[PDB]
Amino acid sequence: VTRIERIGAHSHIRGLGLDDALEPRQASQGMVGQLAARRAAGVVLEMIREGKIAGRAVLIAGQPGTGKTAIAMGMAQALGPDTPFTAIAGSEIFSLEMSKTEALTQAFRRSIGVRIKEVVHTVSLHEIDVINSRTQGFLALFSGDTGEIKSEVREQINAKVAEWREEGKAEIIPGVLFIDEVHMLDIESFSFLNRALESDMAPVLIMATNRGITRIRGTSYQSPHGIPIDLLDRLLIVSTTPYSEKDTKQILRIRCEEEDVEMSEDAYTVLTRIGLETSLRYAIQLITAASLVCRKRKGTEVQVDDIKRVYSLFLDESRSTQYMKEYQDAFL
Amino acid sequence: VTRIERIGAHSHIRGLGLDDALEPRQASQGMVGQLAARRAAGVVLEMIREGKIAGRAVLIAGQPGTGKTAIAMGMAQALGPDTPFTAIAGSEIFSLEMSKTEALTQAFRRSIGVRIKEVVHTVSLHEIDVINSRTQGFLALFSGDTGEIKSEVREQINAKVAEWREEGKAEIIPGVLFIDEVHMLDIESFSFLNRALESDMAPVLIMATNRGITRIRGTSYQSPHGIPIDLLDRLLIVSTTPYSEKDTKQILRIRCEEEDVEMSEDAYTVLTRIGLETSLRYAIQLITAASLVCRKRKGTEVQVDDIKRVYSLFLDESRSTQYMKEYQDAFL
Amino acid sequence: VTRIERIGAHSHIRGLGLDDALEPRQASQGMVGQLAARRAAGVVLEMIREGKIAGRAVLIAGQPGTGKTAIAMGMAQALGPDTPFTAIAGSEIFSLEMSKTEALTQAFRRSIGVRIKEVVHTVSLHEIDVINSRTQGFLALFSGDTGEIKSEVREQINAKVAEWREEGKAEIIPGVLFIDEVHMLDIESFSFLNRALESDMAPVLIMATNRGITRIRGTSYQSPHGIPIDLLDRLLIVSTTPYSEKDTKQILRIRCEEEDVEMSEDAYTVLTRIGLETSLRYAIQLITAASLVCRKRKGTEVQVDDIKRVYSLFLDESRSTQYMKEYQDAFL
Amino acid sequence: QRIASHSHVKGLGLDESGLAKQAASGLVGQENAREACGVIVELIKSKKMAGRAVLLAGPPGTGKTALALAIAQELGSKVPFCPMVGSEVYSTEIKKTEVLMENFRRAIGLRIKIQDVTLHDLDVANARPMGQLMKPKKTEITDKLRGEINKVVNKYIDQGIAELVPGVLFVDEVHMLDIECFTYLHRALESSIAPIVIFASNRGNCVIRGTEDITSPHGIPLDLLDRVMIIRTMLYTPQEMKQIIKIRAQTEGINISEEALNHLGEIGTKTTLRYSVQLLTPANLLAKINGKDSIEKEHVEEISELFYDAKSSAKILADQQDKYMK
Amino acid sequence: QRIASHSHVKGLGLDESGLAKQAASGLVGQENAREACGVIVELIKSKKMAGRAVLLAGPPGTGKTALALAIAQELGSKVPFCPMVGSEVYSTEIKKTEVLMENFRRAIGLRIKIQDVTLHDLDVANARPMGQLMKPKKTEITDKLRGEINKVVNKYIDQGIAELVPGVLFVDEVHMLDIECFTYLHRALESSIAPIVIFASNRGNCVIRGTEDITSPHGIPLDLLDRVMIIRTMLYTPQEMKQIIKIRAQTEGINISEEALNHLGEIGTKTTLRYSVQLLTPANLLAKINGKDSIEKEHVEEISELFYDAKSSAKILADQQDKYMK
Amino acid sequence: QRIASHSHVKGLGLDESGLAKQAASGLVGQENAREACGVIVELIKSKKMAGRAVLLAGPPGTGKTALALAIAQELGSKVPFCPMVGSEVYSTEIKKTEVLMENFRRAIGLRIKIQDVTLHDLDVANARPMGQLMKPKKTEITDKLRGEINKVVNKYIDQGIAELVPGVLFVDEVHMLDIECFTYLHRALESSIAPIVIFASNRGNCVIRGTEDITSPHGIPLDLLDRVMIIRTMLYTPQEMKQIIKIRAQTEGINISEEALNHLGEIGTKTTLRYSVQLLTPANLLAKINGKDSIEKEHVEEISELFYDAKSSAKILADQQDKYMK
Ligand SMILES: Nc1ncnc2c1ncn2[C@@H]1O[C@H](COP(=O)(O)OP(=O)(O)OP(=O)(O)O)[C@@H](O)[C@H]1O
Ligand SMILES: Nc1ncnc2c1ncn2[C@@H]1O[C@H](COP(=O)(O)OP(=O)(O)OP(=O)(O)O)[C@@H](O)[C@H]1O
Ligand SMILES: [Mg+2]
Ligand SMILES: [Mg+2]
Ligand SMILES: [Mg+2]
Ligand SMILES: [Mg+2]
Repeated sequence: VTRIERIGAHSHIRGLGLDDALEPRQASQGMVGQLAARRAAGVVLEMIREGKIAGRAVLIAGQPGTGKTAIAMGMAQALGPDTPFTAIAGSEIFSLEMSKTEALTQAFRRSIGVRIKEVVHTVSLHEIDVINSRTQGFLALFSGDTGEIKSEVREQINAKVAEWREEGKAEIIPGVLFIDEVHMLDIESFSFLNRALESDMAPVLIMATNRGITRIRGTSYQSPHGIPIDLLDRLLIVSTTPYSEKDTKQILRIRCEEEDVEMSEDAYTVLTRIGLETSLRYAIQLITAASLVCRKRKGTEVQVDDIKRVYSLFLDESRSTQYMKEYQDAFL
Repeated sequence: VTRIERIGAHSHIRGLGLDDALEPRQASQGMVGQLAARRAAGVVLEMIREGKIAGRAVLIAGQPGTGKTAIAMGMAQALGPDTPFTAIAGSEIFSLEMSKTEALTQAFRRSIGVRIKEVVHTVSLHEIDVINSRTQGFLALFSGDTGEIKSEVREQINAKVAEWREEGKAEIIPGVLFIDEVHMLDIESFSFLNRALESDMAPVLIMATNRGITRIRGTSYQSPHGIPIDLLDRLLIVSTTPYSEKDTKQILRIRCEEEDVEMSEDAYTVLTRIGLETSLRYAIQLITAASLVCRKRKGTEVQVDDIKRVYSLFLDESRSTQYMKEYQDAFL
Repeated sequence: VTRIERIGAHSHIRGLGLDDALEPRQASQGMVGQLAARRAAGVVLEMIREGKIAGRAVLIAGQPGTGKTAIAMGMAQALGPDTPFTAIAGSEIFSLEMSKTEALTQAFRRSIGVRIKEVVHTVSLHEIDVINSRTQGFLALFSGDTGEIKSEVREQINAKVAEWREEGKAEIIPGVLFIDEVHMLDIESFSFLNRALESDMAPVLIMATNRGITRIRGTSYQSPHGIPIDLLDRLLIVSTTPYSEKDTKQILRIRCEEEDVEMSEDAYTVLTRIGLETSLRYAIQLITAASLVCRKRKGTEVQVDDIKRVYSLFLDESRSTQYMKEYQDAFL
Repeated sequence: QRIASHSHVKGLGLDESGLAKQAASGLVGQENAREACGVIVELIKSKKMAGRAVLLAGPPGTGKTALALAIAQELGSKVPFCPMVGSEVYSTEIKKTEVLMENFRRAIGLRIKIQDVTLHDLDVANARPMGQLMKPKKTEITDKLRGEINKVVNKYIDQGIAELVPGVLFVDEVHMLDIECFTYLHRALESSIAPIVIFASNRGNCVIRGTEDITSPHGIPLDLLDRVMIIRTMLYTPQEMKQIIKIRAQTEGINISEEALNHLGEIGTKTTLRYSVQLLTPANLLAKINGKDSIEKEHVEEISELFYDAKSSAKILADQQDKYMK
Repeated sequence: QRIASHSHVKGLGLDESGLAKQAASGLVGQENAREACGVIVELIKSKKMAGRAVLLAGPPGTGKTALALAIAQELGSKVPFCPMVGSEVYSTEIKKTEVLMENFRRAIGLRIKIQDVTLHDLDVANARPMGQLMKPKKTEITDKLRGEINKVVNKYIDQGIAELVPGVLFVDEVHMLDIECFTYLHRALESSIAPIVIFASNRGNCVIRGTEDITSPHGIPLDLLDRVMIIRTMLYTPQEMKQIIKIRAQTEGINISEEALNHLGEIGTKTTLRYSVQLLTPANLLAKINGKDSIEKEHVEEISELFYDAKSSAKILADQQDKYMK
Repeated sequence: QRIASHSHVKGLGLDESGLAKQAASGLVGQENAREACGVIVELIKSKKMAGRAVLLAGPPGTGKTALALAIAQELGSKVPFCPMVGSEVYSTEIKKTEVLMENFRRAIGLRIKIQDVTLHDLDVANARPMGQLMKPKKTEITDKLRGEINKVVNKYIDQGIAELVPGVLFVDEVHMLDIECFTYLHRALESSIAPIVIFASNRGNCVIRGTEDITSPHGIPLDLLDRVMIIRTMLYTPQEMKQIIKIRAQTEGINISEEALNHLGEIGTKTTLRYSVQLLTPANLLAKINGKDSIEKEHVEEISELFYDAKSSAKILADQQDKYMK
């Protein structure tokens, strides 16, 4: 029966594929290659599990399709559900109901858990903020509609949670805020993030971006990764490299295993050649299309002919752009 | 007695002035000349009464003062009160309480009548949407403050009205949405109109503009009416031509008859010279002024001297631009 | 004990220091120099106390640190608490609650007192507007949740207040609206102010700015003072001059008396030289800094060494900019 | 009562033939614009036309607002007169076309046998309806309600209960409107129900607001300028300026000698008419201090030293530009 | 029942092997794109895959929306199909990513046993457990509520009480989305819960909305284009245009002679398919007014004279540029 | 319990005569700025002055926020210290000057005979009393209410019930404020009631936000720079950097050998102090993975190989510019 979770882009990722010494295995838990980036993610994961140092920031840099979000999903899987892992896109903080700094504060406080013993109840700081914002505030955790929570509420909740910590009534579970495509944040958001990371209550921030030396949003200044240098001084940068032929074929094998697709070895060679030629994601996208054509053919295994058929049917960006430029005056 | 409706700009227009074969008469129902556009308006008018084809779009292009709005009032007069005729300016969609697409959706839904038999009740689709949007939502039809009505409300009413049409309880009278000055719409509004016209519930969309090859609002692209080419492909364009000497005189005769002004034959000749020179609208504006000046001197028929007097008192745009230029650096 | 009011920037200012002929004394009521500007401010004060002429506008122009705000504070002090004196920065009208014209209307209405006898009440026109706009509108006077008050309420209150004035039930006390830094207003605000000053209910407007020929906000046009010429024609301009050596020394003496700081005459000479070199406000800040440093060494009179010490510790803008330019690579 | 800038203005000061007397009803000179405004007064009093518009165009300080307010005095308090500025359309609560439409409906009156109400009053009364303690926010009243109010008003007129009083909208500072507002005025001015409109503008060949460097004469697009009748106001001569300065002295209850009045007129030839008129009250106050009851040339001279005009101050800003702020 | 412009489209018209027939189910030509859309139909019908996107790219009038609606017809009414335009994300009440997220959740269905509801229905139901002068408003529903709704849906599926129906989101006019929306789509498409997405675009190399000057191939960023498969739609030959005009005449209940059909074919080849299709109903009305039960060539010629295509109108306006407004 | 970036900072580390010790209270070097901050501590402790402003200026990572927090530690928890970021003024609910006014009022304390409140607490308490369930929106509190609260607090102080505690508002990142906020700060700072204000900025000669490319020294207008005293912070030597790294290792509970400390000092001189401080905890975790409780050198080189500083990543991005997105 079909459950609500189906095969997504990162469904095959179950972890970082490291051993006890953090040394990455070549193929483990759905991850392939990226040995330095996965080792860095393991070190950051041990920092998160330690939970001592507050507000430590990390950037995953690299070209598109180099497993930045795959690494972030691996960290989220390896950490498990007990610790918070707040995942957002950079564009989500541009809210019509609250300011950007308020949205970033709520994202920060969602990532810090509070486990209160009595029966045990795990609650985030943002939930306690919304509950004590007003009498019926708990509806706002589901509906949104929180408004801009007063700073006095957050200070008295920080004081009360610290008193619970000293009493032994509550335990602080420091977690993770993951901001994918952080280059969509503007200069005001980065300036807020500079001082938000200095709090003792701040979580471990992880960010991802594929931008080069480009314009910072809300300014006219060029900067690496589309981020100001003041914020970049506060981070440790992790670089993800592009993949070789062997790593590409291994990723295509693992994605075929995830999608329950059987292919001949010649089909794997042709699809690896296509993936190197165009992009890894295009070659991954051709897998289920070739499988569907093989099923329509009443075949059992994807052949080279099915791969070439879906290659002809579905275009990647380069061939589509070239054919558009051939008929350029027709397009608006 | 003075009623709420008085002598406006188009009050003399009492239809399109066509025979049974849609051939325009030279002078009929307040309309004068412009035979190609009035004939085309008659064909579109017969399409609206047919009401079988959904989402038909027509643009009335032409120079200013060539009867684009006069034709649209001609269609509204000929169609009668039973069929809906929603008339809006292009700038009215820029609302504070609702988005542009919502404002265009409400204008589309207002132009589709529903005759419901209990005795007959006439209510548009927009009225049924607002009443079902919330408890005592019928206040919002008068006050505005509808908000953005949810998609599920309109989809449910679409199926409910389709159920009632199949049952024979309800009958759908599709009307007209006339957006005068449609160049004020931006690119997001025009893109919404591309798919709004493709719905089977859409009304007939008349539009009017006097723009040449001009910038589309919200972009930096030139386009033949300020309208994108993708929407213009979905349109049939009706061109109104400028008026000759005899058509200008006949228009001035009807406006004098509408305003109950007697003028000598020489006054019709000379005010016409002033008009073929300046504009048709300026010559029409001098009819009531010359009548008042003639009335002040206890005359009964507007003479040439009354026309020359108000010509001296009131400036058209071309002359007033000249006196401003000779007082350059006095004006801010 | 420590009260709410402490030692501010203009707390030494007690009035304008004029005799009964409106002739300024050289040093009186905390004011020094600016004889022409103080005499003009006295004439404006007599015009305000007269209360006959409505909607009078005055601009205080001059370089920064030349006592424009000091003259406004002196006028407010000499006027006394009975007459209204509304003081706002130009940036305060950019409200999310209300439009700019609404904010300027509320500022105008706050400056017109209405003394109502029954015991004697006193309320501004804005107070009566907010009370009559809503069933419990009186909370909006304190919270400022007024929204945009309807013009019907305001004209009805004008008629009612005029009826009270004729019957003798109320007395009108026209006050002053002081817009400091009026160059922050935009072109729409200035255009509203052009007709706001033409009403018989308007207060005496007073305006301050330190701008030269510069762009008007909301436009690309340059104008003197940042103000359009049309509004500048409606007002009288008061010019404040820069201070001489002895005027600067007298101002530093009065500020030392205000702060309960004792200094030697050599310290006074050195600080006057520093004030002429950099700015008056920098020297005034160094008074308090040198007094604290003298207190640290168990002293009782500020010496030249204390002045040199705090000159070393705290930089003016020019030295800070030069030292920045020597390390411009390090700065972002 | 407090003296305003247009308190002296009592009417157009025309004779029975509509020709303007040289000085009457507080106005002086400007005979062509005053004669044209008399025709517009007859247009409004006839109550036959709807939506006809005029534009007062000229340099600053040439009586555009005085002419518009002089028309209001001619009509009287029975006729509605709705003044507004162009910057009032930028409301935070409702869209700009609603603010124009609300002001248009304010200018059509209704005498119900006694109640004096506008069509806007009937709209807001019927738009609003138990928990009615929220902030009174304005709303974008629909054309459906305004259509229903028009039907009810016609029924009361036919029954003999109501009497329609078409009034005047006066949009001063019309250049402050943007291109969306100007295009909406095409529909509003073409309605059979709309009032007479009086625009006033002092710009010349400036960019229309809301466009991208689309310059038009005055500050108005050519589409709206085709729909209006422009009335031109001229500059005043020194003798006309002296007469205006004299009338403001009597309005403010100020005695001024002839030698002082000549000097103020000479000050009026330079600077502006507004600047010389503004010196009357400081000069009178300065005279009352000296122990005198009349202003003397020296009182005018001293006030001119104390208070600077716009051009004199601009010379200081130009010369001392490095000292002043950018 | 009223006839829309896509009413004739009944399906993709392929054969049992998946190859496209030349003319079937209302579609004509465009065989490669129809076969690719059939592969997408089998992808959607199989379930098993989340958040896979496909882009329909080609010039205007080449059946991109026709192919998307053909996919919708092939899937049937049981499978959800959520259409939207790119310009619908610009809501006054809620942020743009909320509008996208709500449409994405609308595209996922659930048959609870016979109740047809979407995840968005459950979200808005549980976000609003209200009137008395309190208007309902769209709100920025949090990830927490959607997480609990996902857990409750999985619990109901585990009990055999509910059946998941992953549907389709069709975002036409995807160029109208801005850079923030396109960046949010990276997270939305990477989910294991997301539906199959169909984009449509007619833009050439043009600036992405919301960016300063970043040009891109379809008006879409390259990062999102890397995440989608591209189906190309090509221009129609005159014979294919004639077949489409014939199908539209049949669907509109219009008789047309073969001479008139050939003339409409040359007109469509000369101007556009949409213009020649639009000429059918006016020609039928003219023929009926003239007493004829079928369109002849003279009716098409008269209608072409009466109504202008966009390029002829552009020629007229270029010739008379000074007399038209700028 | 958790270790923050400034948790080692405990005070300014000055001797009894006010001179800064070389290393005391967690601070190292920066003696001139520490002595100036001590003078500002004496200024705040005097409670005589109101609205006096201080600007901390210098390149990044020179202890501007560290010095402000050291001043906060020197004052103690009795004195209110209101940290603020410049980008927090951009509120959806209230205008920017209201946000500034609320922070300024938050920085003034009041001990009532024993409960600690600020003027902002009394403001929000007296601004407002179904309202409990209605959404508590921020409101633009008027100066009438604040003046009434000032009179009530003065009456409380007269009776001996209350004691005023004037505090500090620390606006870090002040360059993020726009020109309207900077202009309002003139009126805010010139008030007789306002607290001491500390500003921090690291911008060079930069464009002020909200202006059309008006460049200014610290990203702050010259009008406000005239009103503030400027405290300059210096870049650190390698020895001061090694002392700071040793203090951070001690604060984070990390043992580090002298050879590893020297290598981290070279890395900090090569890249930045902040990056070198960030390398400590990963190196400690790596040593713990390798069965050790003290960082040796090879752990530091392995962490430097794993994690990139800003300059090296910028170098890679510049080399591979065509591959990365723009
Ligand atoms: N054929 C006609 N017969 C009678 N009156 C006409 C005719 N054409 C125009 N008029 C009148 O001339 C005036 C022209 O204004 P109208 O609104 O019709 O012009 P338009 O083409 O819409 O111009 P714009 O581009 O400025 O909106 C109106 O009084 C209209 O009633
Ligand atoms: N003099 C110092 N002594 C000890 N630690 C210091 C010193 N200066 C800075 N630090 C520490 O170095 C790190 C960076 O300093 P900090 O953030 O204060 O610098 P900044 O760039 O001036 O500040 P900001 O960007 O917050 O205005 C922080 O851990 C701070 O505690
Ligand atoms: Mg990614
Ligand atoms: Mg028109
Ligand atoms: Mg000042
Ligand atoms: Mg810092």
